Amino acid sequence: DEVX
Amino acid sequence: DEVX
Amino acid sequence: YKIPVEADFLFAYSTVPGYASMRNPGRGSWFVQALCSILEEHGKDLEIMQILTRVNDRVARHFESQSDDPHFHEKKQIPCVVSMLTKELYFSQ
Amino acid sequence: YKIPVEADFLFAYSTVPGYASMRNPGRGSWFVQALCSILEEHGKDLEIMQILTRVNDRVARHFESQSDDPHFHEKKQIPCVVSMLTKELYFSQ
Amino acid sequence: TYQYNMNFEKLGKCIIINNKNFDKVTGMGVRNGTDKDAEALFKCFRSLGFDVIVYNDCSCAKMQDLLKKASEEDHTNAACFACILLSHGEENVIYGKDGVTPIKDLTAHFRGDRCKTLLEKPKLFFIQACRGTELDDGIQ
Amino acid sequence: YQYNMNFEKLGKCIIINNKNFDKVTGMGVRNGTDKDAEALFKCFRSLGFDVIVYNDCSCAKMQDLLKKASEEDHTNAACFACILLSHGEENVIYGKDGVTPIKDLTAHFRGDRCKTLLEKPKLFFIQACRGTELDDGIQ
Repeated sequence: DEVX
Repeated sequence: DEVX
Repeated sequence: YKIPVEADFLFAYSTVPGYASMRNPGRGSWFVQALCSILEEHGKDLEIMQILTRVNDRVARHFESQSDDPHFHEKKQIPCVVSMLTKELYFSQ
Repeated sequence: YKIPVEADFLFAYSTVPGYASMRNPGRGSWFVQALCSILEEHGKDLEIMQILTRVNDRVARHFESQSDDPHFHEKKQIPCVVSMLTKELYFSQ
Repeated sequence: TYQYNMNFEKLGKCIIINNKNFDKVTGMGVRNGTDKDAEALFKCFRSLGFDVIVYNDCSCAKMQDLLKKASEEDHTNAACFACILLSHGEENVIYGKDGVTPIKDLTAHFRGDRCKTLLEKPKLFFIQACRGTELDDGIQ
Repeated sequence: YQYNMNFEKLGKCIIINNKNFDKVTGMGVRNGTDKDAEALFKCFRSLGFDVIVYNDCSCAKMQDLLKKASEEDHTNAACFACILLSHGEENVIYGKDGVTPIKDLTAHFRGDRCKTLLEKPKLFFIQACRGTELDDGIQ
């Protein structure tokens, strides 16, 4: 789960 | 009128 | 099962970021005048966003600044609603 | 008769100020996933704030981050609606 | 399942901060008209069913502590919480008589992890204050 | 109490889908954004928007896209929509080359700067970070  |  | 700590907040600002907010020394600030008037008339039957949207409209249409100083003369204002709510909000029943 | 230049804007942020926003590489970002699902079912029959409020709820409840990095593990998210609208908004009729 | 549960013993607490006078060093003048605001807000929210409390000419420390204690109270039987701020302001900050304090710090007391008895309950903040110096000239 | 929706068109919908970034920015690929953009495209198309998707835009391009859009004639449009998908920080969004203020992108559609969208809703959907904090949640 990546972040922007 | 005045400002806050 | 968890809920965000920042959730379920609502901010009803009298104006938008970077801008001033108008206050009438004889009648009170524009935003509060409009907020109270609409709440008196629809506080019990309307959802909170419906109320504040109408508040937005009232401040935007019904108000325009007067001042001997031209810098603050014939100016306009729009409030600013920030919603982190997760449900609809009614103050009754 | 005049109208504020900043009026009638709406900002639907995926998250609140100061915070990150979660994106799943296989499924897409949380906010967009929720937005599309709600729009698909109710885009035509619900008012925009009702829509975005349900989006807020969906992102806040249905989602929780998974990650090998503990710093990003089991984290939550709440979106952020900023409304300067003066009317209710329906995408139909 | 789409509306906040309003079936509680009380609707909730409504805190009104009515800042009218300010220490000269702040460079802020008197906020004439705020008394009529504070009153109208009082009458309105009392009518809604809120337990209304009005605080006047508060310092930054007073405002911070006031809201801190409010968040530490037990809101288990309350449907929601409301707070109204009437003062001078600048972007992201609000004026006490003593100076400025961040609005985020005032409201952070009621975060879900810091006020568990208002969890899943709406927390309302009405803010009458400037957020900068720009003015809206309007159009048409 | 409702916005007037009786127009020939619902309005224009601009989708900016930034996936890959110039190495100098230090920002990585945004995998999954393509599935967002397509899903968004179908949704807003179904609503009635005339949707156009622009990909991997520079800051100058993004500015130009929105500036040009605000200069178009929206007389027959009910509203305007813009969707931003990219990396971001507080008050700013990433182009391929770097960051640009969100305020500058949206200011083009102010009432005094876009007369044909006056009293019409201007919608901005923004998928992007606004800082580095994370929400641990509770209970």
